[PDB]
Amino acid sequence: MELKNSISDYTEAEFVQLLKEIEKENVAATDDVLDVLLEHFVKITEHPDGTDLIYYPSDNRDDSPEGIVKEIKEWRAANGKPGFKQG
Amino acid sequence: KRNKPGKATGKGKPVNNKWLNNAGKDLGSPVPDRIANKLRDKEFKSFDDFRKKFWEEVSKDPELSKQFSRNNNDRMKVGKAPKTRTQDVSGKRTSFELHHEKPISQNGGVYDMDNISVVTPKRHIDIHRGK
Ligand SMILES: [Zn+2]
Repeated sequence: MELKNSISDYTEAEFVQLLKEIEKENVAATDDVLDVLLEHFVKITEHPDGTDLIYYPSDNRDDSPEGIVKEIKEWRAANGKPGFKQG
Repeated sequence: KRNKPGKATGKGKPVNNKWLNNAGKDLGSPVPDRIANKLRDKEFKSFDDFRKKFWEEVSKDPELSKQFSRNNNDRMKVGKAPKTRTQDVSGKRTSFELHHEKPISQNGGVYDMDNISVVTPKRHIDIHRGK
């Protein structure tokens, strides 16, 4: 879809759409497109663990698109960084 | 070489619920005996083909599939290696790799599962450069 340049340009729903696009590319024959999407995910979330949020989720939260978005939102808020678009 | 057909052979080794925890150390993780049992005596068009089938089998073994996230299980189901943790990556190599202990360039079995192990990219590059 459209890759926005910041988390603040994304509502939570739009960010979930990016996560499902990544799930689709996980099952593609190659990782060419997947890897550009992952670089984008890492760049805009800014979480030090990067792709680990998707592939190595903590046991203390759900391994789901909703769980990834929730962890991102809590980590960004805890670090005083702008969150998802509230509209 | 690795691009020629062949039959998989070998017994593999028993593994616990932390199969790949040491993929980034020494020679990495062994092929699981249960997985070896499923691939033994089957023929493959290439090592790349064996690799795909290897990961597919891992996704079908309940005891191993449970050790990976949902996104990683989907990758394995289509034959792609699971993504490693961010810290074990090396440039564009971001997925677990298979290493031949004894190189094909010296009677090393391309499809011998007892001569094959799973390693992280970072460890794999070190192994080949003498580290
Ligand atoms: Zn190797």
